[PDB]
Amino acid sequence: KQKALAAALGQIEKQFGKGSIMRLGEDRSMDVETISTGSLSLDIALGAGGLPMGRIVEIYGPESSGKTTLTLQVIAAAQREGKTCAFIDAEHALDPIYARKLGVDIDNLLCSQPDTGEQALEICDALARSGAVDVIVVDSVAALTPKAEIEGEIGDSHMGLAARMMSQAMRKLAGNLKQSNTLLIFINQIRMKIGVMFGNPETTTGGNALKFYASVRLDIRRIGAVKEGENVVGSETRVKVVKNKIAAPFKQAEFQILYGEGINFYGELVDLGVKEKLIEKAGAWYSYKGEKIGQGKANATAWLKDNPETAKEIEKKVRELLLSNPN
Ligand SMILES: [Mg+2]
Repeated sequence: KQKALAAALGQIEKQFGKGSIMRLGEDRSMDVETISTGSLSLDIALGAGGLPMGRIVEIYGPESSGKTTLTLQVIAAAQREGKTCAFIDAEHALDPIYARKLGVDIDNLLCSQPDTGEQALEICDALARSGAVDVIVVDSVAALTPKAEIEGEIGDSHMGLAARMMSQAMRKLAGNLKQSNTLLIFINQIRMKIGVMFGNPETTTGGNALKFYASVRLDIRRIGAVKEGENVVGSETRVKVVKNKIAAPFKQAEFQILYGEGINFYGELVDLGVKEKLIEKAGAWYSYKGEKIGQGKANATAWLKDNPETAKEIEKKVRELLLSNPN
């Protein structure tokens, strides 16, 4: 029933919204402004090219999973486009040196270290309503301690309280964020071993409000080392888009996060370029449009870095080629 399907689906989307259902292989994505994640493969996995403005995103992972790099890259990206970013901190772990290396303009990064998780939430909401901040990164859900636990009343349970606190703010936050067309990223981790666990064993802190309100949920984890010699220079990273309401979910990205430098964007370009046959890897040389760009992924990368113009041309056809847009 191909036609009946379409009507059915259309019917369903009419009733529940666009993308309330879709074929995972479909080249559909919401027409949302987006900010790059810094990863080309992730921007692609996201389908729409980046994280969606006005939506709530959740990026969870272990410590040193790369979630920090990602969020920093996002801010960095956002700021490059002239967007105002706010960092709602409860983690107190911001590394401005590293952030600067990733291109975050720390000086202009709005920052806040709230007195309670509720206050943090209310500040996010406030910012949301203002429509003056474009990106809000909340670090992190697990660190957002409910005022009551802070006061020792901790009782009710921690899980209970946190979930309640999150559930109380989500709906409004989501709505205001949408109006101001403000992106709010919640950094989370998989909840503490009680439970046992259980359930899901991979359940993150905070309850279900975020789980269900998020337009995008990224499962990021370090899957290995990047070694230039016997010396480790970075983490081999895997980001799974476990939830995607702006394009089909479940696609994943793999890329390297190099210590001090950040995501290895050009490494990706090379790989995606090769995969999409834009880049030739045969013979003794990698080439683009028939010209030599380098010997081995390593040089190819470097080259792309020293030829941003060509690198941009490739990123562009890769996006045309891989982003989930109607074509
Ligand atoms: Mg060749």
